[PDB]
Parts: sequence; C-alpha cells; structure tokens
Amino acid sequence: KLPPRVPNLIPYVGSFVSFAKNPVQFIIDNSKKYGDVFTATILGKEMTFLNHPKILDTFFKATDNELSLRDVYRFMRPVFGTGVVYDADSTERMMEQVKFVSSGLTTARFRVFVDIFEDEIAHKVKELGPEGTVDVAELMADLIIFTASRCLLGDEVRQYLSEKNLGKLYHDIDDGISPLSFFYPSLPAPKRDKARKAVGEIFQELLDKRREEHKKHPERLLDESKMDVVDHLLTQKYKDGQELTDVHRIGILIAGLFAGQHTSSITSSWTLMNVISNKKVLEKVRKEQEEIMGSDKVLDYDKVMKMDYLEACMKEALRMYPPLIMIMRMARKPRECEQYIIPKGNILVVSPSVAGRCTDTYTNPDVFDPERLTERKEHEKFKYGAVPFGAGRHKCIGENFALLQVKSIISILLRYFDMEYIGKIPDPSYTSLVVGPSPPTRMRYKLRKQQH
Ligand code: HEM
Ligand SMILES: O=C(O[C@H](Cn1ccnc1)c1ccc(Cl)cc1Cl)c1cccc(C(F)(F)F)c1
Repeated sequence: KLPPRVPNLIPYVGSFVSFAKNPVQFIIDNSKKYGDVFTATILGKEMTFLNHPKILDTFFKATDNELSLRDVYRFMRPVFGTGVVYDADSTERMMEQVKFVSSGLTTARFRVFVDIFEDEIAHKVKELGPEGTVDVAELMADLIIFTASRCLLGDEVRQYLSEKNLGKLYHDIDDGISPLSFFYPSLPAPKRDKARKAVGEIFQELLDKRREEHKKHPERLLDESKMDVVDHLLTQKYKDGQELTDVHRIGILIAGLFAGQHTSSITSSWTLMNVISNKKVLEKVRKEQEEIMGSDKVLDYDKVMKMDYLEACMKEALRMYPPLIMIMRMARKPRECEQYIIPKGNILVVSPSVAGRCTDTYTNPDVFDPERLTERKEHEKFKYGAVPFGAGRHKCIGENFALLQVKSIISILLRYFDMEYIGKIPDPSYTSLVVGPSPPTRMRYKLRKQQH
C-alpha cells in the first residue's frame, strides 16, 4: 500500500545526511535499492521520490488541491514578498501574477531584447580588452543580470544598476536563502533581509518615476514593443477588478528577475563550457552561426530563431546539469502511484537531474552530445523523459525568453571572441538553492577582430 521506505539513520533527522551530502546521488542509490517510488524521513518530513519517466503523470497532471506548490515553496516569502506567488491569497491569484510577467515576454518585446543583448555585450567587451582570462560563471551572471533587468524593467533601470550595485544586492539575497530554509522557514537571515529591503526601495523609486513618465508620455502605452513588465503592472488589475498594491508589484518584479537570473546564467555557463571544450561541437556551432549571419554584422530575433543546433546544445546542458535539481508538491489528498498510495502530507519529489541521466531514456548519459537530441531524438522516447522546464500546469513560462537570452549571449560572445576553457569540465556543486558548476570555471579569450 504505502511505498518502500529508506531506513532512517536515527529518528527525526532520518536520511538527512546522505541526502544533504549529494541529493542526486542519494536518489539514484535508493531508486535501485527500493524501486521507482520510495519515501524517506528528512528533518521531520515524509518525502516520496518518483524516479521513473513512466510514472511522472501522477506528479505533473494533478490540480492545485490534489498537489500543492504553495505548501512547499511558501518559505520563499522573505525573498518574493507577502501576498506574492506562493504566498498569494489564492492559487488563482498566483496565476494572475504569473501572467503579468509573461505578458512582458511577447514576440514584440523579444525583437527589442536582442538589441539589448548586443548593447550590454558591447559595453562588456570594452571592459574585457582584446585578450585575457575570465571566470565564466561570473561573466554569465553579470551579463544575464544586466540584460534581464533591462528586458523586464525597461532601460531606465540601467544607471541605477551600475550606480547602485544591483548585481551585488541580488548576490546578497541569493546568498541568504539556504536549501535548509525549506525545513526551517524561520532561520533568520539578516543580510538577506537587508538586501531585499534595499532592492525594494530601488524598485519603489522606479515605479514612482514610471508613473510621472506615464503622465507625460501615455502614447508609449499603446506601443507593444515598448511595454515592459513594469508597464503591465501599472496598467492592469486582477480579473475580478481588484487593484494591485505596490508591495505586490515590487514582489512580482523581484521574483521575475530572481527566476531568470541564476538558472539562465548557470545554463549559459554549462552550455558555453561544453561547446568550447569540444572541437566537433564548436565546429557545427560556428558553421551554423556563419550560415545564419551571412553578411550582417548584428543579431536580430529571426536569426536567433534559426539557431537550432545552438539550442540543442543548450538543451543538452539542461539534461546533464539542470539548475533546479528537484521539483516538489505537497499531497493535500492521498494519491495513487503504480501499486501504491502516497498519503496526505507527503511531499512528492521529482528530480530532473535523475531524469537526465536515466539509461532507460539516454545512452551514455555522461557524454555531452547534442546529436542525441537533434538526430537520435532520444528525448522523445517517454512523454516525460525531458523535464528541464517542467510539464503540465506549472510549465516554465520563461522558457522561450531563456532560450532567447542564452542563445543570443553565446552567439554574440562567439562572434567577438575565440575562447578556450581551462582544465576539465567541473561537477555540479550542491551548496545552494540553484545548482551550478563548482569553481574555478575559467577561460582564455581573444578578440577575433582588433585595432592595435
Ligand atoms: C534556463 C532557465 C530556466 C529553467 C531551467 C527553468 C526551469 C523551470 C522549471 C523546471 C519549472 C517548473 C517548476 C515546478 O514545476 O515546480 C519552471 C517554472 C517556472 N519558471 Fe522557469 N526556468 C527558467 C527560466 C525562467 C525565467 C527566465 C522565468 C521568468 C522570467 C521563469 C519563470 C518560471 C515561472 C513563473 C514558473 C512557474 C510556472 C507556474 O507555476 O505556472 N523561468 N521553470
Ligand atoms: O523564481 C521563481 O521560481 C524559482 C524556480 N524557477 C526558476 C526559473 N523557473 C523556475 C523558485 C521557486 C521556488 C523556490 Cl523554493 C525556489 C526557486 Cl529558485 C518563480 C516562480 C514562480 C513565479 C515567478 C514569477 F513571479 F517571477 F513569475 C518566479
């Protein structure tokens, strides 16, 4: 009836230790010991892991009073704000908040986003000079921070950003949300709260200034390719006619940037590293760039939509190194899985890291090989063989923007620079909420066209 258990080391703490050591290695080991479904006690919580592509229907198809996101991720409240996202008054209200973000991620906006990528990267190359070495992860994090800001918030953020360490403030927020806050939501984190407050006042300022700009220049609000997420948030109410508060607006913005800061920057690092460490892969990538760019000197949205191989590379970095290593739901109702019934109160857990290495779906899963997808279609086997962006009702609404931003960044960097990585491809580091490459991650670079 109930699934098999992992025996607890001691009571209460249960399997925390080996889980904490390497949450991914933990799930593979015990999936062998106990099958496709098993439960473990981890710092007081019943956690049921579903580890086979074939059984993921139970997870992804449910509704939000069968399987709740809000019962598990509410602990993000200090970062996102009161009444926002998983602390929204209702599921329905959370969905509306999400649609405000997605409403600023239209085709029309995507055309302008590509220009933004070119601009930020052009400022960045001045700063890098014609040759050098650089930390890849830091570089990606900066480029993604400055470009997502401008994409979601409008260009008028940009001086504030340079001139008030927004990069740093996000580092301090991000460097005060431990995975252990899942288990103890009260773990005080005073630097985090300090940062968050600070970012809030800045976004307050920006919202006030945008209101004066909408006084004078309302024609802007008719133009599709000028409407950023800040604009949608000032001019839209909820479906039932209730107005949004500035606290909600700020919280949604912060969540929006947070979403696609770290995941997109990590994914661009893994992608770029594997691409330049493999001659074959880099040949095909460069070949594609050259076909698509022809005689044009800059990128645009149609060009990036043609980069199928670069995309496959990105997808392959997401199979091998997904930055959200675990996805979770709370059972508000007992729930059927295979021959078992997972009871109310259990947390269901699926891991895209475990899925990405399943020999049942992928041959030679430790090899970075974009051709497993483009040619062999290996992903297509099971319906849920590939879940880097999720599935069903809470699929990532940021996917197309992410793909757009990573592909653009890597394509532009390839255009400017020959690059070589230093050392072996690292392993993932399980020391934070969003999992990224273990430092050091460095690379040599050289400008492909010069003036000295
Ligand atoms: C490579 C980059 C990214 C990856 C790998 C990624 C991955 C994911 C995954 C796996 C989920 C499913 C979460 C779950 O089922 O519990 C998800 C959901 C989501 N992602 Fe992303 N994401 C990325 C970028 C973005 C960006 C840039 C944004 C926003 C600007 C975004 C916004 C969201 C939102 C709002 C959801 C919630 C969907 C819902 O509950 O309706 N993501 N993402
Ligand atoms: O940032 C977001 O979620 C990320 C996980 N993530 C990153 C990319 N895709 C998902 C997340 C969720 C829960 C926890 Cl405990 C930890 C993290 Cl890092 C997110 C989720 C819903 C809505 C929104 C927004 F308001 F902006 F629309 C943003």
